[PDB]
Amino acid sequence: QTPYKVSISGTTVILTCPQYPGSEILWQHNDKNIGGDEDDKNIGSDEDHLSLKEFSELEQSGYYVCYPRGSKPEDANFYLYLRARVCENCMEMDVMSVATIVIVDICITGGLLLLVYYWSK
Amino acid sequence: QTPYKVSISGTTVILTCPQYPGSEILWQHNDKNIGGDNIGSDEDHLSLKEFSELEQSGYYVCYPRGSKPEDANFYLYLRARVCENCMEMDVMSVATIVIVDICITGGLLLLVYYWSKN
Amino acid sequence: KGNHLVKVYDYQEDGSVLLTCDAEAKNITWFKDGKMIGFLTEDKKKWNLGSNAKDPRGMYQCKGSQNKSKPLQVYYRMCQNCIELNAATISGFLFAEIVSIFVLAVGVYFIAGQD
Amino acid sequence: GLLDPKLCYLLDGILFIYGVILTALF
Amino acid sequence: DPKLCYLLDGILFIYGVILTALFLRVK
Amino acid sequence: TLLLQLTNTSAYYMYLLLLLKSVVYFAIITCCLLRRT
Amino acid sequence: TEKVNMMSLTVLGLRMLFAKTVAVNFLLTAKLFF
Amino acid sequence: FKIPIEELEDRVFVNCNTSITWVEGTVGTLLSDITRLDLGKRILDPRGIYRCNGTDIYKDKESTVQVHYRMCQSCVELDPATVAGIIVTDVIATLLLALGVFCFA
Ligand SMILES: CC(C)CCC[C@@H](C)[C@H]1CC[C@H]2[C@@H]3CC=C4C[C@@H](O)CC[C@]4(C)[C@H]3CC[C@]12C
Repeated sequence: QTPYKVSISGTTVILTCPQYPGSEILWQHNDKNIGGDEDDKNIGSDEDHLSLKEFSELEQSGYYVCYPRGSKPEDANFYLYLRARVCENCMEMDVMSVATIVIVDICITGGLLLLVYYWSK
Repeated sequence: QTPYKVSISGTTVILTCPQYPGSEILWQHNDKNIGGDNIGSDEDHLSLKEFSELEQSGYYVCYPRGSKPEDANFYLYLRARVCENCMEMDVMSVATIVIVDICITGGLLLLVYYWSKN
Repeated sequence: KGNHLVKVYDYQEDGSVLLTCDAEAKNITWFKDGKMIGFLTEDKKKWNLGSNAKDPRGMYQCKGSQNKSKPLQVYYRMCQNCIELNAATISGFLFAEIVSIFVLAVGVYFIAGQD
Repeated sequence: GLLDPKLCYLLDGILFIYGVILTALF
Repeated sequence: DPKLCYLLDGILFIYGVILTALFLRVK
Repeated sequence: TLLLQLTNTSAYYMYLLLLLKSVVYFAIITCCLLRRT
Repeated sequence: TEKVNMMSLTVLGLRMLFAKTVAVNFLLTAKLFF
Repeated sequence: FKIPIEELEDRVFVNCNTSITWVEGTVGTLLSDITRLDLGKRILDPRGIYRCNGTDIYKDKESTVQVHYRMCQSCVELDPATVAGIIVTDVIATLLLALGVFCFA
């Protein structure tokens, strides 16, 4: 029931399977082991989540599953399929955000001006 | 040796490989031969207008006669998109514009200020 | 095949391009116009160039067990900096510049008064 | 992307307020 | 549309400057 | 979307130029004012 | 799309700062006249 | 049963051989067709949890997958070499405006 949580920031990507929060869980990518294989130390797993960098759209974006110790990947029926066009140091902001930042700029400059004017009597 | 020179002006592109005083010059793109009984291809002059990015890109060879298009020194990748009458500006351009703006505005403002002061 | 081992990697919708060559060797280095700037260690086979918006260029060479192979050069044009030069924007150029400098002159005229 | 709406009505909105306040005061 | 936006911005900016001048004169 | 980018960079250059001119006017204004006061 | 949007945001911010600077300069010129 | 996600040029689809049950997320437009769901346009950031059972030969085994697309056409590339400059010059501008207005009285 508890959906997976995905946080994409810059190029690093963090992937969590919150089904089992009281223990460690390995990870899979179309039943092929990834991360911490004595090589490519950039791509590695965590205690409870995933941590991947230099994300590619062509490769490494498929089906992911979180599985307990000694459990076949087909045991859990809650899979993972995500797509992402990772954009380094590059986030998404919608028009209300820029409107609010402009309004904040106006409010702060006007408040400062009014404060100095009133202070001068 | 010397890289192929390209000078894109407007929507028309230019390129040739003049590394020899006297030699035969050709042009190939994925081993095609077109021209000789759109694309401007002469015996020593190559050009192309309306340079569409999607349908006009890839590899280019300029190699004298007498062999296959597999012995020339190097290839050329020319993924280029061009608009209609859009000059591209760079570091030399901006500095000159800024300095000439300073000169013009300072001169005119000084002239009007001095004239107004009487 | 044809002493042209270098081959640009295509079919990438993202803002980055790659190149590769088919050669097996250990501790390979790269040449930029023949100078020592490039280096390749183990566990990596495809070298990365950069984004297509950075306007890369220059010569690139690959070699392996064979001797010094035959390089190639690339050229890019994606600018994201080109400006319009048609009559629809130079007129605005001149209007804005003239109006601003006229306002400037009016201000300095009034400034050149009380003193 | 955001296009004109983020840039058109934003500053024109506040400067229009500047004109309105100016007219009333004068 | 950006052309219209810039033109309107400039016209209203000049109007604002001239009206500031006129208001500051009448004070 | 190319036309939008071209107009955008043209406007950016316009406004950088206007900032430069406003800066020079501020410079002359403050020089004169600090001289008088 | 990514580069264009920052260009629009930057031009908007620069236009705002231009308006602020012109207000500053008007204020200074008015003060020197008083 | 791994549910396959097919993909056309500008249409995103989810296909499985039984009724697909919505619990959370976005469907786009309501679809009366059975054993198939249409999500929406590629550039729509479709988020959602979709659940459908197994097939006839694969009866009595559920299959739930989470689908997310991060293909953003409203995202902004953040360059630290410009925002710092613009914020510092805005700070200078407001400082000096405060100086000027303080000089007024
Ligand atoms: C756009 C900026 C750069 C310059 C514009 C010029 C402005 C600042 C100048 C031009 C003429 C000036 C006015 C000239 C005369 C007077 C009358 C005096 O009793 C009060 C100030 C007042 C009302 C001045 C205020 C400032 C003023 C309006």
